[PDB]
Amino acid sequence: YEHVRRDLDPNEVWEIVGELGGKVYKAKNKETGALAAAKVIETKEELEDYIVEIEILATCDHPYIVKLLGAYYHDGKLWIMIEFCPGGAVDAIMLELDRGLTEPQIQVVCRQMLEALNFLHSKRIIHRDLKAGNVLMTLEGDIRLADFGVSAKNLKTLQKPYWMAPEVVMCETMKDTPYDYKADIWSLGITLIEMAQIEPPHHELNPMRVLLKIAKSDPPTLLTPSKWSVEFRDFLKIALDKNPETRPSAAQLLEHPFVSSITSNKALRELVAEAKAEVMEE
Ligand SMILES: Cc1nc(Nc2ncc(C(=O)Nc3c(C)cccc3Cl)s2)cc(N2CCN(CCO)CC2)n1
Ligand SMILES: [Ca+2]
Repeated sequence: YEHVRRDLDPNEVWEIVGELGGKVYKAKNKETGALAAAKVIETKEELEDYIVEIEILATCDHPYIVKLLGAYYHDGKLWIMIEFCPGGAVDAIMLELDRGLTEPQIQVVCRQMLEALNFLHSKRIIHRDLKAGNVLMTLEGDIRLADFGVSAKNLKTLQKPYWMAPEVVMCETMKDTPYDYKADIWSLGITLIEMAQIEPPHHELNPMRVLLKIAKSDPPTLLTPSKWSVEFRDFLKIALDKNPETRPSAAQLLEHPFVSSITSNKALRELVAEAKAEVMEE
């Protein structure tokens, strides 16, 4: 049975039961009871973007990656059903609690993010859009990497020399292994800083000026380094290496002392508990 289901009717198994919010609908599974975040997109030429996105998710069965629960194309509308992550995105949590994550909370996220990235890169899949907004939480206090839109669009492009300039050679070399997957390692680093300080580095600047600033400036560091362990700072130092040639893998970073001793998700379970209690304040 293929990954996009033509034969079955989505309404048979799934029923919409609210909104989250182009749109994002909450959907109940009538057989199992399981909850899902649903997307019912009407398009019918470039829905192959979504099909490749679905085939990425289906291949990436991992604890720390969002689960594909089902994909159906049924008279004009494409249904993508993804496991419901009741904690929401980490950036939303920071907004609700009006603060950044603590270090033990960041250590868990980092550790679990590295396990997911080590897995994705094993499959020659690159996320290419890591940020706190794409790290979703469960109530047990585990992450789920979400939103493989950018990953899929990039993959579709790749799916479908004596005179070449050096800059062009470098940008076709950065498109293949073992350089392409290093982009996620840099983005992890920035995501960690975002979790420490709520906003990412260069947030004062507008997006056009930001690209130059990332190109021209030295790697970002933590604003108030006294608040953080030398292990966190050292982790950032090596992860935010501007040269992708010397920038370490996820596999290598899993052995760094900032994450190697992490054995419990407790700090994150607490975070999600605090955030959910905060939502109840009214
Ligand atoms: C926006 C949102 N999503 C939540 N969970 C998700 N699980 C999985 C998601 C996902 O895979 N989405 C997705 C899809 C489906 C397609 C393409 C691309 C993407 Cl990114 S989204 C929870 C949530 N909550 C409401 C608000 N808070 C409670 C009261 O305040 C917290 C809970 N809100
Ligand atoms: Ca924001």
